[PDB]
Amino acid sequence: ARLWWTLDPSKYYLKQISSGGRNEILFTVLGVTAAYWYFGNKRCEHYWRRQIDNCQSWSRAQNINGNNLTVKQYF
Amino acid sequence: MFSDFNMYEAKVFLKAVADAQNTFRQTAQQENQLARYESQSQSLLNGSTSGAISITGDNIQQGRNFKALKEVKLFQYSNEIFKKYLAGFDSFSGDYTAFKKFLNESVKKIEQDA
Amino acid sequence: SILPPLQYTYSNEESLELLIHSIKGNKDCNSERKAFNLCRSTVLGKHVEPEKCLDKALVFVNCFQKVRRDESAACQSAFNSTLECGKKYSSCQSQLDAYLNC
Amino acid sequence: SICLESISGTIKGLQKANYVVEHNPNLTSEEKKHLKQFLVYRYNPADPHDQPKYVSYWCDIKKFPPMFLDAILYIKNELDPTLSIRRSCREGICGSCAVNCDGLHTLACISGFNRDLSKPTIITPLGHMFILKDLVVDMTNFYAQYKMIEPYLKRKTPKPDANKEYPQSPEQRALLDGLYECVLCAACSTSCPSYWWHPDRYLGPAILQQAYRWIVDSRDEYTQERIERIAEDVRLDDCQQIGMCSFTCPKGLNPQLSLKNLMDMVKDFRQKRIEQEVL
Amino acid sequence: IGTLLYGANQSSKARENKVATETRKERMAKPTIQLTGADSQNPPFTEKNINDWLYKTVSITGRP
Amino acid sequence: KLDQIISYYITPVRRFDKNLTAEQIYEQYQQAAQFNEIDAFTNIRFHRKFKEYIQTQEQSDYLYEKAKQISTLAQKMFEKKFP
Amino acid sequence: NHSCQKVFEGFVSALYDTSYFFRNFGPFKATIHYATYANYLAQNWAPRVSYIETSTPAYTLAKNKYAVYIVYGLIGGALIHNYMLDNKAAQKSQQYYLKHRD
Amino acid sequence: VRLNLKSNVDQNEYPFLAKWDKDMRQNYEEYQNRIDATTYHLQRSQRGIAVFGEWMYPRYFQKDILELEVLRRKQQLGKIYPEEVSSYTQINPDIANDLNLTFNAKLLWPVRGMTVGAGFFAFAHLFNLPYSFRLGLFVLPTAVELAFTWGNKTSQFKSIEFMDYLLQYRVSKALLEKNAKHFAEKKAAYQKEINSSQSVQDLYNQLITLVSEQAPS
Amino acid sequence: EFYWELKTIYLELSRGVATSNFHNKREVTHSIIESDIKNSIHKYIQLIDDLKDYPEWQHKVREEIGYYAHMIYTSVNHDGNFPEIFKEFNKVDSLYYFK
Amino acid sequence: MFKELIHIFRTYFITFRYLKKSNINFLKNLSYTLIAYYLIINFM
Amino acid sequence: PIRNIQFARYHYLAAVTVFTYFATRCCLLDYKKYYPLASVKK
Ligand code: SF4
Ligand code: F3S
Ligand code: FES
Repeated sequence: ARLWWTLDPSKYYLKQISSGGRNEILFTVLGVTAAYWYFGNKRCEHYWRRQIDNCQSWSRAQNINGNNLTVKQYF
Repeated sequence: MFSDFNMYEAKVFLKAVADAQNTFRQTAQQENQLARYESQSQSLLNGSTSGAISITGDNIQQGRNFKALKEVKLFQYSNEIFKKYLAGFDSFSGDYTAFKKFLNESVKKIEQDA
Repeated sequence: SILPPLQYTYSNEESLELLIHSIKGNKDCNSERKAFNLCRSTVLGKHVEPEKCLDKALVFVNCFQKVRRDESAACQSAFNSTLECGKKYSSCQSQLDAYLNC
Repeated sequence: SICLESISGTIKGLQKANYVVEHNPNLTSEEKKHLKQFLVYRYNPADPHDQPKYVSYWCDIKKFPPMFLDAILYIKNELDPTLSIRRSCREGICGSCAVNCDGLHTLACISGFNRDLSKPTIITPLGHMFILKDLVVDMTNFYAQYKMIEPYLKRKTPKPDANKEYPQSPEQRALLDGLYECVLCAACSTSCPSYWWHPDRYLGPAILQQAYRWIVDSRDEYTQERIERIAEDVRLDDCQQIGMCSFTCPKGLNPQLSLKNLMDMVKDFRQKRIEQEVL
Repeated sequence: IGTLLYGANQSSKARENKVATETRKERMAKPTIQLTGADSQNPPFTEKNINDWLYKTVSITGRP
Repeated sequence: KLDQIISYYITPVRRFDKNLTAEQIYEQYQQAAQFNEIDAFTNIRFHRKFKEYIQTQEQSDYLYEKAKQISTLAQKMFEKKFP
Repeated sequence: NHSCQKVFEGFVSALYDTSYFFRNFGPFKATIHYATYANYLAQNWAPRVSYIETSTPAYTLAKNKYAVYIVYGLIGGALIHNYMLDNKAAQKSQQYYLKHRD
Repeated sequence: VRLNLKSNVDQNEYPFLAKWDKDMRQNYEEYQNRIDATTYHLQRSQRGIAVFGEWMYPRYFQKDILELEVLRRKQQLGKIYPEEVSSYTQINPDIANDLNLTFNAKLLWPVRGMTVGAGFFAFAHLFNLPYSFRLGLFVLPTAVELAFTWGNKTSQFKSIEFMDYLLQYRVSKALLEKNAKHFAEKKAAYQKEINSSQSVQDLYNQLITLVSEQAPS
Repeated sequence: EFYWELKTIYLELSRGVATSNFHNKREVTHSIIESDIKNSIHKYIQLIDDLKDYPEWQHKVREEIGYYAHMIYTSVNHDGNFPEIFKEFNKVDSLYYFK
Repeated sequence: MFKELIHIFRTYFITFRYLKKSNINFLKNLSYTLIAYYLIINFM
Repeated sequence: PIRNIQFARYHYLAAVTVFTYFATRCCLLDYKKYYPLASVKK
């Protein structure tokens, strides 16, 4: 044709189960329950962060070989 | 709320104030670190010269004169000062305010004994 | 968990007062702030030689302390009115401008 | 093996032939031009040294009736007998002389050659179809297309008379009018953009019109079966209402309208497959 | 299968116990720390600091 | 949004006194970073004690200032004690 | 082509044999069949909110006439509760830090 | 802001610091211009409305914050010497690769992709296939290599960490040069009386811990 | 699978004849393509013969698979070894597609 | 849009006809899964 | 009878709009091109 853009849902994808409508209430409940655990951790982490410097938070660095990380003056 | 221009000006002023405080802290830390490094070098040289500490590459062992070490004397003096003044230290289980009050009392007692 | 954490905690009233004082300082001690920024712009004064810009930093800090003081009666009254308006905010541009002109 | 040489030749051969897009051989040597110019596509794929060699012939227009088929016959009877062309009706009824007459797919019998001696006229085969000879295309793919459409009256049940004509009112016979006049010239199909892209997977405009005529027959009871057979893959979905079928129809038909009707029936059939199938 | 899993867990526990015994021997290898007078009156042993003195030899004065 | 950005930017500013001067603030910053000999033994105990009492930068600064003052006093005492 | 056409044909035969073996190996084949069934269930029976209400309203279950409204209400309530919880957590964190800033 | 190109360093006593200052003055203008452009873009985004701004900002303005931070870091450190990068390889290898994919220091062609594409061409000339197909296959491995090369944003974080380490090392090294003359007297005697290559900072930590461990107290 | 092999052969035949195929234009088919087409024609004849017990299945197979055979035959000229390639198809199945 | 793009590919690109509808149905499902994953990730 | 046909159409249109917004960042543009062609404050 020359105009196929329509807003109606797909006729093949608009199916329904034999036990009623599409399984959506259970799926929405599962999605909401998962979101509470998910968007409850970022809220806890973001709002309970404190930035503190006490001269002990720094630790002597070490290379991948484990030895103390020191660079010579002339490299 | 306020104008965006005023917000930008206030942000610039606050950043400048923070940078000035950082510069002051950096100067203080640089002077203190230079002094500390000089003192540590002097102490290490004195300890090695006195036959009190034997330095071996990266490990150091107590020598024959380890009893006369200035570091040992400083550790003993720090222990004595903590015992005589910071009686509740490492055992004061009070809140932040209680710990602050205890620290203030200890500092006042130390100044009185100074 | 992407936004930077807060280091020093100030109350809402303290934040509003600091914002007002910073606006006043930027409108008053802008020359001192520019001097401090220029002295703290080179690599030396930035990281290597912090003692050089000490005088300019002290001048800027004294200017900021005098600005935040609001010792004048008109300045104090205007700051109190602006703080009241900002707390009502939980607009105010006229009050802020009136405080600035003091 | 021969891949690199083939690539080099095809790249250069296309490059060396892009400028010369018309060899335009001359039948003879002449100076005075009192004759119309016709470029006849000559392609005899029987000898190895033969390819599209459209020759420029000059002949008097008044020497024959002002018809494309008549002029072609005159040129092929006197000047160049080697030319071949399929034409039997000579009246625009069989669809045999369907050719590209001056940039249009039309039957040469019902046609008129240009009288402008200055403007040369070019005649070539049906286009995107295998060329058996000069201006002779092969409708073998199209003919098999007529076999897929089942263009025969199919009766699900018989009539009680068993000795008379099928009951068909004049309006019902008029439903098949204007679609049974197609001469199967394959001119609309040859100019159909849908068939130009998917000639195998698309029946074509003429085939769609024939299928619509067979389905819309009053006596035939296989309209639903015709819709089901047609509404498979891109057999009918290839047509996009371009409209070149009706403009290139020498019979005056409306293949675009027939295709629109068939598509509306197919779309309604999909809805009817859901509206009339539930319990 | 259950016995094999239990044996693997026991072998892991034995390795952990050997490591812990080596650590405890190293800690006890330190000299005795005197706790007399105020040091005995307010011992530095704290619940949060217990990990800092596990298997560390002290000599404390007091009344049992 | 703008207020939130302003608060985030102002969060790094140490809340000093309004009546205090630049010289006093710089001296207090210098007193915090004060070089002492006996501090090395005092610093370990002070940090161990304050590790459970530090949750905010302000509290950390206060505890560190108190510890530094005590360390400076102890260093003065040690200097007066062992010539 | 050439004698290398033997190599091409052998490579084609080896690829076909490998594909057949990987396809027809019992465990992987059963797993692929199960995966195809699961994909069909997931795609063809996706939780669409709109579906065919072919049955008469006298037989339509109220769960379908309220499914869209229930889902929309659940989503809106979840969003509102998340916003309220975020605001409450921010305020509580601010208060707890101000108490602990002392 | 408009720092003069001419640096007043002595260049005869602290050459490392002089070179660092010259490099900082050299690249200050372009870095400042890029930072100003980024800041103006950020301000314009903040001035936006609803889904176009002030709602997804700065959350959706993630690629701009990192870009601004990288630009500021590059402005702070004038020029990165290749020798210093290898030292940072002691902590993190492929730092040079990350910097090249992040700082556009040179041309980055798909070398491995080109090799893979030429490899498919060998089969294309063995099992005779169209030259268009051979070119498509050669581009496809090269295209995959280009796609996997560009867009490396975690490499930007790795390069930020490397730049911070390099800045810290340069700051420490510059401080060594300034006090080199003053500390020259102690260095000779310390080397003569202390046979130890480790830093005194960790050595002092050993002596303090030993005194806290085994001392008559 | 058989119909897809036939369609792939037809698409290979059409690919070198498309107007957009400037990469490679070969007038004469390669011996590999001709041998593959001959083997496919023999397989199609054998499969159609095996479908004798089911007239409906045989007719459906001739309609579906044979369409690609007719398309390939019409796309190749009848010269040289073309009769040797189309010896199996051009007995009865050719006339089914009017050939 | 997916069906229209598939038809356009099968119309102009002759090489696009070598892939059967079973792969196309797998292609459409993969595209839908990718679109859903991208929509989730932009909001997650 | 498609239940909630308006809801389905709205969901499809919103999905298309969200996909366009997220994939193209049309609403979140970069003004660094016009940054040089601007008047600086202060
Ligand atoms: S519909 Fe018209 S153009 Fe098409 S084949 Fe029939 S007569 Fe020819
Ligand atoms: S031009 Fe094509 S769109 Fe249809 S009516 Fe004709 S077949
Ligand atoms: S001769 Fe048949 S239509 Fe031309």
